[PDB]
Amino acid sequence: SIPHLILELLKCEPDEPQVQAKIMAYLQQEQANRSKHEKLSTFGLMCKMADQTLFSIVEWARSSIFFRELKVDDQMKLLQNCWSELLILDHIYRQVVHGKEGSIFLVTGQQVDYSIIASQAGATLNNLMSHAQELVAKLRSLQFDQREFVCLKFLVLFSLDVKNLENFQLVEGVQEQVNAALLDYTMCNYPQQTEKFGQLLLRLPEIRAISMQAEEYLYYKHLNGDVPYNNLLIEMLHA
Amino acid sequence: NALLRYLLDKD
Ligand SMILES: C=C(c1ccccc1)[C@@]12CC[C@H](OS(N)(=O)=O)[C@@H]1CC(CCCCCC)=C2c1ccccc1
Repeated sequence: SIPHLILELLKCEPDEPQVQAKIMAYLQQEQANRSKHEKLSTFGLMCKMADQTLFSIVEWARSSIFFRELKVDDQMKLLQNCWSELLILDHIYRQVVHGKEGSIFLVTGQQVDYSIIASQAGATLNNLMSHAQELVAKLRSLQFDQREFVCLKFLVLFSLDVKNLENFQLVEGVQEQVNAALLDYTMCNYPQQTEKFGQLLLRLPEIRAISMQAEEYLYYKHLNGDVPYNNLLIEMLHA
Repeated sequence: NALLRYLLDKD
């Protein structure tokens, strides 16, 4: 059985094939417009890809239950707190569903070999990607499923760490009720896995840690002159 | 963050 609340969260999920096709198409156009001697760094491509993923994350949140009840100022503060966590969580879940050993699956539907990526990404991003991959294997061994995934999405979005909200009670309420729903869902559908609830919740500090360290790294890369300028990715970094 | 505000408000 599925708690009614989780069903409401599922209703708000975007159509993934259309999100991925849209991003794929956008990046194909940008490549086409670049000439021979305007090669774009592999890091720069990933920045553009992450940038377009952020657009879809924003529009997902905008239309989601509870979130759409908040005033825009509150909405901005929530997304400014968790944008990088949602990117990383989306990345992690994509590998859980579609990942194969030795390859990474991008939001475009592309499959890329890790040996190719690891040659280019540098030590810091290789370290953070390895930490993320350890969460992937952990979540795959727990049989992490879509109902649990959408719960964690909302627990990440409605964070108690966000300060200065006009309606902090809603955020507190959603956080509490999603927790109770997840606790209920795991108990009913995975009754033999006592550790599942805790293991899931324990990934959120780890995702938080990976995402915040990733933000700090990207801010460094921006200050260093490496990020393709003017886009949503840069705006989220500075705010 | 004008851009984020715009994405949340645009019709
Ligand atoms: C925060 C990210 C980021 C990386 C580089 C530049 C800018 C941002 C991500 C998070 C998930 C996005 O994947 S995407 N584009 O949506 O398919 C990004 C792509 C990705 C894995 C491949 C990176 C290879 C670089 C040559 C990211 C990532 C970063 C750290 C830990 C786990 C995943």
